[PDB]
Amino acid sequence: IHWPCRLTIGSNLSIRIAAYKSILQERVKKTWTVVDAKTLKKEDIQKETVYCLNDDDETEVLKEDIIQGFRYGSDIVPFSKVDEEQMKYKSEGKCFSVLGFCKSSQVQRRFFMGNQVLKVFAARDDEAAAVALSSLIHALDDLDMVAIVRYAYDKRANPQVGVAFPHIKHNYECLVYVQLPFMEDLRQYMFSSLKNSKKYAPTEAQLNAVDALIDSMSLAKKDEKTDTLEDLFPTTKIPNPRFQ
Amino acid sequence: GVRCSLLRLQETLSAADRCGAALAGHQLIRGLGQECVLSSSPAVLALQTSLVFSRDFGLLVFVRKSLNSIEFRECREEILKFLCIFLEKMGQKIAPYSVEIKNTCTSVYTKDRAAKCKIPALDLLIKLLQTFRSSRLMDEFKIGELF
Amino acid sequence: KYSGRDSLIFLVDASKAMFESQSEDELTPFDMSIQCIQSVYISKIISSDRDLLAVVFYGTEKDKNSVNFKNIYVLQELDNPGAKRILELDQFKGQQGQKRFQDMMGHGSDYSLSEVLWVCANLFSDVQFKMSHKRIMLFTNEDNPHGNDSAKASRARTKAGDLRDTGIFLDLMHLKKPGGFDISLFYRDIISSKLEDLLRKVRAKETRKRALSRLKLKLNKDIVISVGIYNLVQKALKPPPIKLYRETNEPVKTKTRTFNTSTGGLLLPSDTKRSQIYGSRQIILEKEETEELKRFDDPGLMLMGFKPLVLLKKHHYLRPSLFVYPEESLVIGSSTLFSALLIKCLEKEVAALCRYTPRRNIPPYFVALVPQEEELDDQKIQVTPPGFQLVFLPFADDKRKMPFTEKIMATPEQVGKMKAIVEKLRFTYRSDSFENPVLQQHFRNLEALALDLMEPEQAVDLTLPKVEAMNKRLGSLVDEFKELVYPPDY
DNA sequence: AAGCAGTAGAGCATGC
DNA sequence: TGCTCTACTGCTTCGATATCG
DNA sequence: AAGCAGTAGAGCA
DNA sequence: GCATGCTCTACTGCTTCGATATCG
Repeated sequence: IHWPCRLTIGSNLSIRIAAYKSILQERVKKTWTVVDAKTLKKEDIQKETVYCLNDDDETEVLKEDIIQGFRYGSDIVPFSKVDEEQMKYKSEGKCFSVLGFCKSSQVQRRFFMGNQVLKVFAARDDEAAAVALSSLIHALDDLDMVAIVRYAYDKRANPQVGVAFPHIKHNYECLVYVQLPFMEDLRQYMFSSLKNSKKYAPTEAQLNAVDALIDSMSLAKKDEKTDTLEDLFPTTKIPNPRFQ
Repeated sequence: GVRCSLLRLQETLSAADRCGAALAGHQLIRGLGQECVLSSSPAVLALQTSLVFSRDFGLLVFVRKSLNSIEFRECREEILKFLCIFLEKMGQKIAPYSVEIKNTCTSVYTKDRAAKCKIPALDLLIKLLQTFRSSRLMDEFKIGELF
Repeated sequence: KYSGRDSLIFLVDASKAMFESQSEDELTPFDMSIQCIQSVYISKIISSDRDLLAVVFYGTEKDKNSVNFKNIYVLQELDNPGAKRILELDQFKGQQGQKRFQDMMGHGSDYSLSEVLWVCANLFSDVQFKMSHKRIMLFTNEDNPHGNDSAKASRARTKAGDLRDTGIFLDLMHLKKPGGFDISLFYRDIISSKLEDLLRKVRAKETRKRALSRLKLKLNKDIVISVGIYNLVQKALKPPPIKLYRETNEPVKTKTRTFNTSTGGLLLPSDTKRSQIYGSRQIILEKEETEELKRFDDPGLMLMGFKPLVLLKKHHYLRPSLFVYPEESLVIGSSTLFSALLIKCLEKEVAALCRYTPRRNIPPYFVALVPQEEELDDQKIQVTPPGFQLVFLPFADDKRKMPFTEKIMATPEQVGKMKAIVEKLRFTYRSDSFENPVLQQHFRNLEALALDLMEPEQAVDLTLPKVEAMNKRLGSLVDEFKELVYPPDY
């Protein structure tokens, strides 16, 4: 499915950009349907909830008594619905801005945190804009300089910052976007290290044993006098057993 | 010597410090469980079952009161598992004090949350209806609603 | 301890001089102290809302405690942070708040001694939970409360020795009487200034350390190693939306059922089956069969050989990466093999491949296990965990495909101009600090009805860029960078 | 998953 | 006759719901 | 339960 | 040689909090 938008760098570098989705946690598209015994049917089943103030001997209430109360410390406060409809949060439509760039390769391999990854790709219709982005990425590709994009989908959507990795290949020239954490999702706690140990030192015969282990349990093999790696067992083409 | 700790337990609960009322209630209910089972003279046993059973004050109204709390769990639990030894120190002579205990245990089940105390209510009902068999004394309890 | 907690006694000086305006007209240190106290409670009401707090004023005329000694008066008992307790602590601001303090107690006496440390100790000696940290942040100014008699100071340092016997840690916040390090008096055989941190660097966080899973890894069929699988990007969001009955301020606790086969009554969940429908034919199952068909393996991890770190491209991921570590609770002495395997994986750059079933019943997923080593220096700079990291790989229908039929060239002149632009816009990325807009405005919006100050404080956005501060960092190369080799010109 | 308590099949010392 | 609306529509987003360790 | 842009049927013509 | 007075620690179970699949 095609996705159009407009990338901006600074004040006015508005370049119309198309984008597509990539690897996503795939799910089924059929609902288990409740069927009572003796009927083999559904429509003769009423499944419902009752709004029942217990607290006491019960007095069964209706739905127009409901303040969507929230927790605060040691009490529970109102502001059910229209108050948060007033003082909710907005971020004025869709946006694909650039915060800045970073020449350091300190965005590590372990902070990606995304339920989907994006390819901002090109545009269509006499793509001088996309050859401008080709110039952009053919400049960006030489050094470890990445982009920190702020992305949102609509006013219902939430804002999220993330990395835009370069991707220069044979037929396609892509930029691939992944999300990033906020400083509320990190947590960092102390661990006991193992290098300076008094009881957990392994000796050299055991070291050579695990060296023989990691030798003789390998999977990659090199040949044909060019030393490009031949590896079997590609866990990216193997189908998933569940839906099968 | 009793009813001193009864009114002490009745009056110590209304103010704040809802752990002090819990510890005092534990001590005084232990006192009642010590000083009522020990007696054996039968008219004085009738005096005790006419002392702890009053329509204004007593254990039934005290456990009726502070159920809208969470701090009176240990004392209420001791009461509700003490009454299944008090239904076995005596017998079918308690029969004109029965339906109040049935309604007490029924509301205590359908009103509380924790099954540290929800099961002993069903213990008192499952002891009581096992005792008082199918007679005239089964028409007070509306079985058609209980089922 | 996991469900253990930390206490905090806030001791406030009021005898003679801290109530003084320092012959200035900016602010008094007393109201500065009340600013700091109200900010740390407005932080820990949502940050760490199970610690134990207390606040004690010393030196005044009256005294209410549990031991009845002079010049010691408390207002709060060791407890959770209470919004009513902070709505009664916020009234001590301004001249009328100072007047309110003056007409409910006043101040000034031959003030306390060792006895205020005594009432701190007996405040600690009463609460029956588990304790880990026990800190006293004293709010005082002077540097000799023993300015006339030596027995006061001798018994004070002996009492501090007896409090450090059980180890109760006190470290004051010295006010700015010289604004820094000049009055270095003999307040040093008791303990073992900076307040803007406590004023605003604690806005909205959470703290927890659990384990999330305790599994085992099987190499062949008989090499069992016990591991724990922690999570380190929690993906937090707001506390849940409770329902409330209208007037009497009570919850509802609703119910649900299913019935009505056009006869009325009540149907139990025992007579219930599941089904799927294609057009006319419906395949019927029981719920045991439905939960049975998602059964492929035992709970655990399964080794499937090794790989070098060259093919698993960082284009591939589908999961927030977890972290795994060995524990000597189930299988005795498996960290020895883990330390050896760690050493040879960091010496020979190799990384393993495994099959993953975390819970007791789940279809499998292929994972890859990547080594990782700590970093450290003299300041206990523990920033990276020693162990393994789990990258998750897709299988079959995830990697879709684009129409693929596009390829145009470019020309190498714009590389240096873009280098100039990226070096104008260059910065080291971060170490923290990109806080959440929606959650920050939500917690301030909750705070506005919590303490009813005036209104929602407009929580400042931080995800937006400073457009003018990159306009002037850039300059007037924007139009030539547009139309140097690509003029639109309609 | 952490943790928190309390029952209870299972034995020892004793009486009729 | 082509443009301009117009009800639908696939498809996405959180959101309250349900399960478990 | 909510929105957003694509895509075949009316209305003035 | 059968039916009671008296200790006993491992097993199991509920609560508390946190994390993940789900229909809409």
